[PDB]
Amino acid sequence: SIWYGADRPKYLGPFSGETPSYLTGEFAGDYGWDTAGLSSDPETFARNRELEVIHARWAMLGALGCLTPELLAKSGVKFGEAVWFKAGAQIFSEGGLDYLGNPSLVHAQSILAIWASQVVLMGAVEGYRVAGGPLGEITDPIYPGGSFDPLGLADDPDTFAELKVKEIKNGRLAMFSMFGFFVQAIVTGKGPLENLNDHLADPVANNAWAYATNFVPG
Amino acid sequence: SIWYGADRPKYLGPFSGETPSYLTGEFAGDYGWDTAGLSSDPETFARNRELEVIHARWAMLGALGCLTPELLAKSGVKFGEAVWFKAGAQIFSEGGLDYLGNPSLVHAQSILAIWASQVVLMGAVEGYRVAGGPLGEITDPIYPGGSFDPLGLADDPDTFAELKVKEIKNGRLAMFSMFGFFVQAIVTGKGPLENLNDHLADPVANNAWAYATNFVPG
Amino acid sequence: FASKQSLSYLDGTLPGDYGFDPLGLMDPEGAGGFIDPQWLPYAEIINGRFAMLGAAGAIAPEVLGRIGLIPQETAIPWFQSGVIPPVGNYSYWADPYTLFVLEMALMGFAEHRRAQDYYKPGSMGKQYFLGLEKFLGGSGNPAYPGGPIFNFLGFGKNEKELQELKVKEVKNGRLAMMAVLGYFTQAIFTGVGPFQNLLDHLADPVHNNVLTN
Ligand SMILES: CC(/C=C/C=C(C)/C=C/[C@@]12O[C@]1(C)C[C@@H](O)CC2(C)C)=C\C=C\C=C(C)\C=C\C=C(C)\C=C\[C@@]12O[C@]1(C)C[C@@H](O)CC2(C)C
Ligand SMILES: CC1=C[C@H](O)CC(C)(C)[C@H]1/C=C/C(C)=C/C=C/C(C)=C/C=C/C=C(C)/C=C/C=C(C)/C=C/C1=C(C)C[C@H](O)CC1(C)C
Ligand SMILES: CC1=C[C@H](O)CC(C)(C)[C@H]1/C=C/C(C)=C/C=C/C(C)=C/C=C/C=C(C)/C=C/C=C(C)/C=C/C1=C(C)C[C@H](O)CC1(C)C
Ligand SMILES: CCCCCCCCCCCCO[C@H]1O[C@H](CO)[C@@H](O[C@H]2O[C@H](CO)[C@@H](O)[C@H](O)[C@H]2O)[C@H](O)[C@H]1O
Repeated sequence: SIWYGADRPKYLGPFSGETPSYLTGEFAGDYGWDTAGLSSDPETFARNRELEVIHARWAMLGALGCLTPELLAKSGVKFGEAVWFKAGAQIFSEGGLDYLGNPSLVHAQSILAIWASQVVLMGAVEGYRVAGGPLGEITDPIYPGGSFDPLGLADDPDTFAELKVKEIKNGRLAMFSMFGFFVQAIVTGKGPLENLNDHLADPVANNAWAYATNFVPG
Repeated sequence: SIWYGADRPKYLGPFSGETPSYLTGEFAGDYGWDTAGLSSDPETFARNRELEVIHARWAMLGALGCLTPELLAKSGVKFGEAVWFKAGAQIFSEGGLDYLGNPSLVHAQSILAIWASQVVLMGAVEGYRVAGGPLGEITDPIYPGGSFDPLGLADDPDTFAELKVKEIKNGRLAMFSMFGFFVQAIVTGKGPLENLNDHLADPVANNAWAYATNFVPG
Repeated sequence: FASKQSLSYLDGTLPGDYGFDPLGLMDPEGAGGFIDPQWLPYAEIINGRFAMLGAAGAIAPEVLGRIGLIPQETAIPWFQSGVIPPVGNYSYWADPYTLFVLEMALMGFAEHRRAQDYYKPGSMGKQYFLGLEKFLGGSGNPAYPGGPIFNFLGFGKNEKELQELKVKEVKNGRLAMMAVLGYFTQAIFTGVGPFQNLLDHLADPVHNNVLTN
């Protein structure tokens, strides 16, 4: 339990120095990084913790879903459109949006129906997340357990803490990756796999400096 | 004195109005301007102190480094790109980083090597700042002193306080000047010297509001 | 010492000790089973000893062809001698598989005797063979054995001289291992021998960085 103890590796490595007074551990992914001083209030700290974990889970899902179709298309899978920031336009295409390019799957043709279904279902599930519903009741805002851990991988509290650290670390990495995806898609104009393939060959000029001159005023 | 006593200049002048309880005297050049209450928490307020100090020092250095090259270019020495936001093409030109127009000086040719060099150097530098180092042990993050005041000009507490007040106000002036520089670059697309030259000639004709007509969407 | 701080797991007593172990693999919590106090230094020094010969022989044919006292048919690239047949091949009196089997059998004999001596100090000193038990005496530690044939020169009279020599050996091993790693990196990037890379930085100092390809 190196992370949870009063001596943890911190975000500077061995040469860390000052650690915030309130950050005594007791939380997954505690690296003593509060340079902005935003979570000084305890309730604000709890709200920011909730935001962090929800964002981490959403970003892990987003990174997986932004990488998988592109990797499949590169590997040889047929798609109507595979670029992560272009996949939304398939609903406005004549062929329609078909899962894995198969007309026998989903075969969605209207955007309004998708929007209405998403609004209704996500409203229901977020209301459940805030007030408890069919899958259980609110015990901890972030870690409900029970029906959402059916296999019981977090029965042991020590293993529970270790899994918390693992999940938060993977999630923060995924969040950083999603920010990278957004900025690279708006700068280069090609998918993450295209950028990686460009960096694979001739990395000297396949970087941000190549496009550093595209936003000069004039 | 005036800065530290109740008789403060304040930010509005005649309209002192209501003043925050924690922002009433006993601080470096406080004017009571907290209309959004960001720094109510003492920790938060301290963190804002160091953030403001560091942004101010870097703003001073950046403003000086942006002002000097164009002034020297107008002096007469050859400059490939004295414009502050055009310095990127210096490494993208074939001649390279000719310091003061001399190929016999610096004369860089690549960006990866120098960028990595600094990333390592400044990481070590900032790490030393936050967590001490062989140079010295920091007694307060905002104003360490010692090696960085080797002459001890501010040994007297009164001149130390006055110099700190001057440093804060000049740092805020550097803030505002850098913001002006950025907006000038985005809107007008030219350096500050061209802007001041244009404002000198026919001030009514050369106005900021001639560039407001092209911001219409469509 | 050693840039990053040490954790007293090693005090410098071991031959060739410097302390640059930021992770600390011999940490008892992180050490066990395969990890043995005797085994890791032995493995390090053997990888270094073979790196000596590897670094020397990756250039010996090319430098000998350069000076001009070896047949020019031996100027083949080090990767074309038969280590990786897909890249190329070099002429020989027998097939590469035959010499491979020969060398594997002989190295099997030698390695087996060495491993027996490491496991049991009496190997080839009290075993059964045609009079080589008395000619393969096990002396001192297994990693630094010596013997009637090993100590023919007799060098290393004083313990201070021994420690000096051994720290020199480990330093040379480390530099040779880094050199050989650079050998693979240059081979996989430029596709040429390291000697030609020397010829290039000597000829064109600004020839290239990495590969630019
Ligand atoms: C043995 C070796 C090379 C041997 C080469 C041989 C025999 C070559 C033979 C031939 O080529 C010739 C001559 C030419 C032809 O005939 C073909 C063959 C036949 C192919 C290299 C070893 C090379 C060994 C290497 C590179 C070892 C690197 C180790 C590192 C970096 C360790 C780092 C750390 O462990 C520390 C020190 C401390 C920890 O806390 C942290 C970390 C970071 C984990
Ligand atoms: C720590 C700290 C401390 C102190 O206080 C200082 C400071 C600085 C303040 C801090 C920091 C912070 C940070 C770093 C942050 C970050 C953030 C992020 C990055 C986010 C993201 C975030 C992100 C996210 C969510 C994302 C998401 C995503 C998604 C869903 C996606 C989706 C999709 C897909 C799949 C596919 C398709 O085709 C498209 C779409 C539909 C689109
Ligand atoms: C106080 C208060 C109070 C109440 O309460 C209200 C509120 C709101 C809360 C608050 C406010 C605030 C504000 C206003 C702020 C601002 C800021 C800024 C402006 C900054 C800058 C800032 C700025 C800065 C740092 C800057 C920096 C810079 C640098 C480094 C560099 C530069 C450069 C150079 C040299 C050269 C090249 O070629 C270019 C460049 C690259 C460009
Ligand atoms: C065409 C429409 C047909 C009817 C479908 C829609 C009906 C309206 C939805 C009502 C949902 C009410 O749900 C609310 O009360 C339920 C009990 O009744 C709770 O549900 C709880 O009890 C149910 C049965 O008693 C169990 O099956 C659930 O596992 C349990 O969580 C939910 O936690 C709560 O969110």
